[PDB]
Amino acid sequence: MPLDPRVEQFLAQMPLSLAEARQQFKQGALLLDQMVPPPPVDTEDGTVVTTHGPVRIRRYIPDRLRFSHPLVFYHGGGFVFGDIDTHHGLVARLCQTVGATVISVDYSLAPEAKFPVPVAECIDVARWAAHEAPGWGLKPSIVVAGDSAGGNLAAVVSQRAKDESLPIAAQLLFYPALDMVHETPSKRDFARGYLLEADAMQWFGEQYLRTPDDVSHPWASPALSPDLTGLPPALVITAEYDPLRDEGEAYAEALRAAGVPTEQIRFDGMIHGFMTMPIFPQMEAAIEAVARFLERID
Ligand SMILES: COC(=O)c1ccccc1C(=O)OC
Repeated sequence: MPLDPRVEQFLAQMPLSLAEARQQFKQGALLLDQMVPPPPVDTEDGTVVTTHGPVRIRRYIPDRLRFSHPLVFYHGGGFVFGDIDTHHGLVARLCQTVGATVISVDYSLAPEAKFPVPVAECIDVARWAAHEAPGWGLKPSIVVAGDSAGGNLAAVVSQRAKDESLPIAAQLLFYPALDMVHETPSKRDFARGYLLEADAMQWFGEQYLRTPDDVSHPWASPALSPDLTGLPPALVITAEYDPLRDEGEAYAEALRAAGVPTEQIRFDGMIHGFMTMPIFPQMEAAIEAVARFLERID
């Protein structure tokens, strides 16, 4: 299907120390939010005590509460970039459109923290949210969610949830990274020129992983896990022109065949990252998909 016209324009108009690279990523996110301002939303900043230290969070409170579980959201950025501010545009809209309380998580970034530290942190935050939920008037079971590297974390938390005695009602994976071992067709076909590139992915792995062997660890590559039975209901959103497309869709098929209630949606014409790029109407369409999916959980 042709590249979406606005996407095509965005790519055509695209033109460092670690600190500078992080600031650049932050500046781009700011520019997009200036172009398409987020909805106003009540928020509260907090800090959760994890097994690897304090992790800042931001709780988003909907104008009108309509969903009975808290959402715990883990931002993307290759494990190296991003924060609660870079993903505010997405989270504010998830909050208000779903009518859900959302916990956005500022997990520890690489290379300063290495695999599997943020996985541990993300579990600890999920556990905290489950314990708080009754006092917010909610069910203790949580929904985990994330984009890209954040979708990785969400998928891994979900695979660990039973073992960690963590009640999870659903998982929302937005163009996740799931298999660091295998090349897929999309990974070859869209390797360069679609925002998320091959070289960047390599560099992200070099920052996050301890050694090259970690690629086969199931907490890095959750698509490798042989037993997906009994995992939480899954919404897997992919972009057509994304190197990570094929691994995301393959995992959705594997979940489905393992009896996990699964919705798999490819947004045609789109690229990696589109759900934090509000210049594209498909971002809000995908958020509507989330709301529709979550309507069916209870
Ligand atoms: C070396 O750290 C890890 O990879 C790890 C961490 C906790 C539990 C298990 C493991 C493991 O699989 O290898 C020891």
